Amino acid sequence: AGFKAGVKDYRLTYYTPDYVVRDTDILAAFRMTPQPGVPPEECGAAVAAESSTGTWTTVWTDGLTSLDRYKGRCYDIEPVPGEDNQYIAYVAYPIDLFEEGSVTNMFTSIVGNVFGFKALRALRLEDLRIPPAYVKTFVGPPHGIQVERDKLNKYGRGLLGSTIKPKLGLSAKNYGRAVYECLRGGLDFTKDDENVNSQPFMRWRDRFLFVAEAIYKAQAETGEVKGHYLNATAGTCEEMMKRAVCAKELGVPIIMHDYLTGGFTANTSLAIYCRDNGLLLHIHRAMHAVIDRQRNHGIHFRVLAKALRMSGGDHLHSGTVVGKLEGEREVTLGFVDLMRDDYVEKDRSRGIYFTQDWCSMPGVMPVASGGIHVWHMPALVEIFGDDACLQFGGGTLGHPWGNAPGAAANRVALEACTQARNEGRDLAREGGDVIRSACKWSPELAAACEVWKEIKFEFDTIDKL
Amino acid sequence: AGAGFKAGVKDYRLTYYTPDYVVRDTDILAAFRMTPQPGVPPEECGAAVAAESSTGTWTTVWTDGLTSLDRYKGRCYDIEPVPGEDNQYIAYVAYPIDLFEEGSVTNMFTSIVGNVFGFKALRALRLEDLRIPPAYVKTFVGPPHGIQVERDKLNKYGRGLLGSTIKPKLGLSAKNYGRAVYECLRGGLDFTKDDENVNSQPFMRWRDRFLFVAEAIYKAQAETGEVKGHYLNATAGTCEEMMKRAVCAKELGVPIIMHDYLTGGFTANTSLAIYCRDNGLLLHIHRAMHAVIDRQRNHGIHFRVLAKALRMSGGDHLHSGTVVGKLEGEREVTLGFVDLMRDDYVEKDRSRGIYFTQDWCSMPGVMPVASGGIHVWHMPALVEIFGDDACLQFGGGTLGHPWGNAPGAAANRVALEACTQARNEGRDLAREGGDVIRSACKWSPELAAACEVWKEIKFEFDTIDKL
Amino acid sequence: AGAGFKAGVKDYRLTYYTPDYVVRDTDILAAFRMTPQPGVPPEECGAAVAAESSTGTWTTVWTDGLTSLDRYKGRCYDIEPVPGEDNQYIAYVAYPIDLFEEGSVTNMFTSIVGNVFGFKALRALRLEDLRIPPAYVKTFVGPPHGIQVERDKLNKYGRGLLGSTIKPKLGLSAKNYGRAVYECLRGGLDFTKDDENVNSQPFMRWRDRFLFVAEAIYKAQAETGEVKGH
Amino acid sequence: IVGNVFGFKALRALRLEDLRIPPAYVKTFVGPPHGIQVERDKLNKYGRGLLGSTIKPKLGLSAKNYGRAVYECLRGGLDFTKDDENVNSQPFMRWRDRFLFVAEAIYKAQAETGEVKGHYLNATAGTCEEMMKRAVCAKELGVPIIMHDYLTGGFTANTSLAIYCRDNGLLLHIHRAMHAVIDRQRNHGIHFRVLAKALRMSGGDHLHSGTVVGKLEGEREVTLGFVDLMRDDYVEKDRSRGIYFTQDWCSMPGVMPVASGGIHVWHMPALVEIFGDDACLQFGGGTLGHPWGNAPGAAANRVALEACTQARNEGRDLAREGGDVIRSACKWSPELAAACEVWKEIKFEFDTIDKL
Amino acid sequence: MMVWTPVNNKMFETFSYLPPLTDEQIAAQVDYIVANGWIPCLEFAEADKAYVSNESAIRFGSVSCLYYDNRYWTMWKLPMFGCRDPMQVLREIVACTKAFPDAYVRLVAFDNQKQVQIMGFLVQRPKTARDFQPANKRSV
Ligand SMILES: O=C(O)[C@@](O)(COP(=O)(O)O)[C@H](O)[C@H](O)COP(=O)(O)O
Ligand SMILES: O=C(O)[C@@](O)(COP(=O)(O)O)[C@H](O)[C@H](O)COP(=O)(O)O
Ligand SMILES: O=C(O)[C@@](O)(COP(=O)(O)O)[C@H](O)[C@H](O)COP(=O)(O)O
Ligand SMILES: [Mg+2]
Ligand SMILES: [Mg+2]
Ligand SMILES: [Mg+2]
Ligand SMILES: [Mg+2]
Repeated sequence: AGFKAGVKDYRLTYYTPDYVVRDTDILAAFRMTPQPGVPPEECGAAVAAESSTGTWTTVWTDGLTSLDRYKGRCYDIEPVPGEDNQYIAYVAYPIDLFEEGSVTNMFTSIVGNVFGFKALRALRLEDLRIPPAYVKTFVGPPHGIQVERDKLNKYGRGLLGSTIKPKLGLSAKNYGRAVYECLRGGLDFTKDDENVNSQPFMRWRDRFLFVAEAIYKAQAETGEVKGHYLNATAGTCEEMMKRAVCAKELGVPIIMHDYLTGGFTANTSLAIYCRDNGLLLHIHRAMHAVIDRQRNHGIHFRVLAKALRMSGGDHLHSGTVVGKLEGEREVTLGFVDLMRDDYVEKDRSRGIYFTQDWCSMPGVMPVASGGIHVWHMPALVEIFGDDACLQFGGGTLGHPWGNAPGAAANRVALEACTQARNEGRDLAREGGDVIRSACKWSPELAAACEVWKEIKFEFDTIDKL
Repeated sequence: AGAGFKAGVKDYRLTYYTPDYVVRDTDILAAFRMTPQPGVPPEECGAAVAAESSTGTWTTVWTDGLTSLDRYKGRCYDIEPVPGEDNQYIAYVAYPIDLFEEGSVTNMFTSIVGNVFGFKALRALRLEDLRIPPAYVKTFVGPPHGIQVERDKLNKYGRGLLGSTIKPKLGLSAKNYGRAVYECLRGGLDFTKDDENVNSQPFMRWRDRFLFVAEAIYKAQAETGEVKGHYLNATAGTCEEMMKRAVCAKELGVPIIMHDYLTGGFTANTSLAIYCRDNGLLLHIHRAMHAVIDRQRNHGIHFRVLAKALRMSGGDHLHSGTVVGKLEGEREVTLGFVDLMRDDYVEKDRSRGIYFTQDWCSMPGVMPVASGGIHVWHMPALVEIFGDDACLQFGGGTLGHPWGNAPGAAANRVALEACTQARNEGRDLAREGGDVIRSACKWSPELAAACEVWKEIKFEFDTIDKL
Repeated sequence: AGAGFKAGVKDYRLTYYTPDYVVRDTDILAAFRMTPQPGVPPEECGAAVAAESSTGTWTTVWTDGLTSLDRYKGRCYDIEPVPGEDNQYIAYVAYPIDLFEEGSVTNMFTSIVGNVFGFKALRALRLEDLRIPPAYVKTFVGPPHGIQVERDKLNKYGRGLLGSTIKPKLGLSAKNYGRAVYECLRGGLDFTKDDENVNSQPFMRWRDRFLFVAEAIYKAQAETGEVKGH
Repeated sequence: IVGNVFGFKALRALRLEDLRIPPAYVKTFVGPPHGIQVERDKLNKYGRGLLGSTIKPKLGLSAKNYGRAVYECLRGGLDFTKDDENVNSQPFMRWRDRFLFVAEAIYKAQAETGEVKGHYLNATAGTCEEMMKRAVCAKELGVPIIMHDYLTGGFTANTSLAIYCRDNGLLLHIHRAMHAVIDRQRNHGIHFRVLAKALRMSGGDHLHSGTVVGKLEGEREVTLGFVDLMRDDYVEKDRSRGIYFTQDWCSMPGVMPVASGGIHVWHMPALVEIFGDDACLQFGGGTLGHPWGNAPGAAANRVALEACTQARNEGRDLAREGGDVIRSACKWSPELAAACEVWKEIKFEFDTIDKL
Repeated sequence: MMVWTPVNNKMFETFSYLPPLTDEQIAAQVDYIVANGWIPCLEFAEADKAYVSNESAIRFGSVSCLYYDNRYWTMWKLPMFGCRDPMQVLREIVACTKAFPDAYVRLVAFDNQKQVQIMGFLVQRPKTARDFQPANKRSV
């Protein structure tokens, strides 16, 4: 076959419905909305082409290589029930297409250009199947759940944390004051708010120092290991590393990074630094909902969660289901298993399009945070189980008696629920009873129960299956 | 007693909705297109966005009393109803300059778009514009060189620059890459480029490519007598790898590298931009992933904001869309952000999607790059839309020429130079465009061959990202 | 025929005296107390100061045409007579923010006070004040800590800090320096200090001092229970 | 010596007039990176003053236009051009772009004329690290010379820069920006001769000395006094020139005086008479203000300098016959004549403030 | 299929891929300079200094990125500041090429608001230049 210049349909090369996928192929499930007059087959074939080897007209240089070996292949198109113009297109990518160890590269191919094509109205990436052969090329999480628990000496319950509030405006000294009072009352962790980096009102190194004082005071006072997620997120990789290094030199357990606003390139770098220096890495998902909120267009969070596990993180924010930020139950149980488990079977009722084998790559601790309080505890413990961190910012610093009683309230609640579940009680049915018995026993808890009794967040879900 | 601590939940509007607030000239301003859930007042929804992107949380905290919330709070100072929409509002928010880390686009994004897009209380949220005040602009290194300096270094004036992405995207060997590069450059293109996803892979490792490309660059430059370059991709999995790739380019003495700033990220990109400033490399920016964020009208972040963010973080070129090519970009929307990329001072103009007057306080301009699904017949329209201060890229439009890359390159170069000459002589390209191209296909065999292959090829679809 | 290049000397005031100029909020402003030579008008003298601290020299240069002098030039925009003085004026000068290297006080001083104080055409010149606009302030790292943070690190509130310079200024050994430091700090002072001219000298090398002082600081701190420094 | 005493309530004014630096203290200093003899040897330039020019306008020129102006100046007969004291790195022109374009210009001029060329690239910066970065780039470009503003940058940074220059073979041009804040008034401050001695100890290959005849103040006898202090090994007490102490430099290299500011072709005889050959004469406006451009401007100043040097060598008295030498030269050279015509009537004659 | 020749086919930036400019075409480009208020200027170079080269880099550490010799040409007189007469520009082209008949000569124009060269093309090449092809000998 010779070189013939000109435009032909993408489907002639890139739609391959009889293709048997290889166990080393990267698979992608795209929820696709074609323009009127564009066949599903041509639209799926265009997505496969422009995210792998092809462009809009035939190039002679294809003949110098083997297009069969390298091309992405749309190998299946599924109609969406309940939709007139939506399809799931399945694309298979040869493992040879991808830079080893680079989440950045994987994204650049799979979501690089195809979302801006005139020929489609909307596109969403729903899921990716990352084969063992590609997973193994990644360093992955610096520690993962088991190692984190072992280093912290914390077992048999969820971890408890808190974001210091107000988000911005507190001085370094006041920051450490707030931290000390939270930690000493029963919380395992406190954290820098995602947008607390280094600012006129509080420079990072002043914060780190005062916070280290607060960690050590609370640890000596309580006899339990404490930490505070010190934010290494910065404008440049060099600043980010400078902050990681200071944490290392203070001997503190844990730093944090905003992996989407900082980026995958900086995040992978940070995760390798943590691995080599023994720091835990908490990941904040700032910006994700810009990408993942709408059903018709973007990238589903489960894919952003897979990307983080490969890039590296010991904790990742998972949503609460019941709090101020959106997260449907079945969707959330789905990607939580993807974050924590070694092997997750295909399950479309939870949004899992592909069986995922993590090949012993460590699991990432889910963090439930945002608009949650004591009355949510039974529901949180029931959804997440022990291997989660539960964070209460307003739910601690909004306590009428201050940070330490607020921390003690949340710790009592969590331990009461844990004990009740261990005794065989069903938290889905008896959760209110567990909390009420505990508010009657503990004055700190009772004070929190009273303030937030009527507070619920119940709205129509946007990101529906 | 005065104002004490009262625990519990109150409306965000009590603190964060301030319709009488006069914005300061140092405030960062945001324009959000906001779709509230039923039963949520627009005022409360705007206040919630203001609060949760600045100082506030869901319940009252005692620690506010230790600081001055008046000084630090974000403020929803104006709410505009959207014409043609039942449940859409433009909410305007002002942020004190004190909230932001100097020189960090990462931090600006973390505050302004960090958590608010996922609030249960809204159905959709889109950031349409940002007013970056000079006081904040001045904290950024910004573009390594910018348009004037780039042109001065390359000694290229009086026309658009021409480029081409090597194809197929993936699967060529380093030696075949350099071969294709040399044939493109020698035919009259100023630049070639690595595809956005060409980094380092089993079929071609990066350092092999850099070496063969350097050979190709220098061969074409010696052959044509014109300065040539190839955007070698420094995009990588880690900052250390990325820097390794940039260092190799510096050591080869080649003019220009590239970075995918959204998939690599702002923290890596800013670092690479500073490296390029210190070592005299041009930095071409690819916007891979942008349409995941910026396609839909109801939700995300408009490209003009991602373009402003890039100008701050650092880049000598940024991809701008073609309008007429295979990828979406409405004419008026595009002319608006091109001005934001290139100009020192852009006045508010809603008919081009500019919500705020933007003063760049002499921060260098970024060269817009038009790329994707374009060919010779698009040339008049491109030159009319962009003018001389743009690079026009033809991947398929060069490597898809029936006679090969060098004739492909010469066809594109002849087209560009004919249009530029016609415009200079007072011809209107918006109307005489086809005549200019037809007279040129008749004179140049190379151009004629291109004209024949792509004559009927157009990309005309309903626009999604409408004003 | 438009504005071309005309070689030769003309008055500074033709370009650099702009009394109707409305200052921008990003301009750096300078207040100069100016004493002209006899026979030099205050307007010309203020214009010379503006010119030779910004873009101008003593004769017209052709290269002006390649750039925009309107955009870059310093501007004497106001001249105030000094009450009580026969031959003194406050000349006010505005400088575009583009003239200055970000984060460099050195560069700001080099333009504003670089050459103008030596001009034959003035008898005396004094820089009285500078208006540093927020847009320029924001380019500087500034103080490592500042008053609030200092007080927070030292845990000292409710009163002025107390210090003392060790005397005699020079001539004390490193050991006697730390001995004097310890005796001061233990009595109630928060800080002691090296005299400004105590660096490293034949009578006392610096590193010997730093060690003995550290000993002294830590002994007084243990003794009093209060944070001490030197 | 000057730390606190000038602020004492018990005095109304204080001025430091001179310092006697003893050989034993002089010997503790690295001093100038090269000094006059070594500079002339490296540049292969003998038997006349060096000629230079500051690029103008002071600020506002792009990096490309900067190098363009530099190339045109150097190709016409000037040995050096220079960054203005306040040209560092600015929004209109970043330093590393300027360094690169200036290198091109230097090498083009040197190839075109066959004479060694240089341009004092300004290393002055906000921090020591930035100052070093700029010095390192000049080193890596293989250019001959950088500059520093020693009073606005400061002695600590200057001494560091001088030591870098000694170890890497760069010449160091010192600009004295801010000196007149300190040294103008007779009653209070520090006399320039002390600032000049300080610079010779701190390190510099060139130092600005004033012109006597130009737009900036500098009395003749005062100037001759400190020029000897900059250049000579041994200078005897001489109060008629403001030298309060005999100064022995114990073989410390001498610093090349730079005469700059408001000077033009008609000043040439007086400049050659005051300074002799071991000086650099700089013409900013006097080159870039020539009606025909920089190269003809450079050629005009070079012709004037060479004519004066030749005349002096032949036994003519430049103090008495200076005007005759210049006129004979304007008649011969059209470039010179054009300069002679434009600035004929231009003089700077004012009452002196810093009197002995 | 025609083959673009790599032998003696050097180019000269803007407009060098078009048929050589007639005098009427040059006049039109000058009219465009004057209509836009740009500053005309002429530059020239001897044959050995006409094309970009690398010779100075022998003196360099690793700093050759975007450094080339021969970018700068020599300025003919001064830029024509304030010139609004196209005939005046054409007269300088004549005067310049007359003074340097064996030189390469290009017409450029500057925008002083952007502070950049805004246009430029070759108006003379020496008659001894053998390193270029006519339009119809560019491919074979
Ligand atoms: O800034 C905030 O709002 C929080 O600190 C919660 O504060 P409160 O505990 O006071 O609500 C968290 O960053 C969000 O929960 C992030 O959301 P997600 O975990 O969904 O990414
Ligand atoms: O991968 C591609 O498709 C391209 O190389 C174009 O190839 P062709 O020239 O062969 O079409 C560009 O990266 C896109 O133009 C990017 O889109 P945008 O500029 O909109 O960001
Ligand atoms: O900025 C200037 O004014 C100059 O460039 C002179 O320019 P012109 O040649 O155009 O006058 C010099 O820096 C001054 O001479 C310095 O004064 P001094 O040598 O006395 O320190
Ligand atoms: Mg937060
Ligand atoms: Mg591409
Ligand atoms: Mg003292
Ligand atoms: Mg100067």
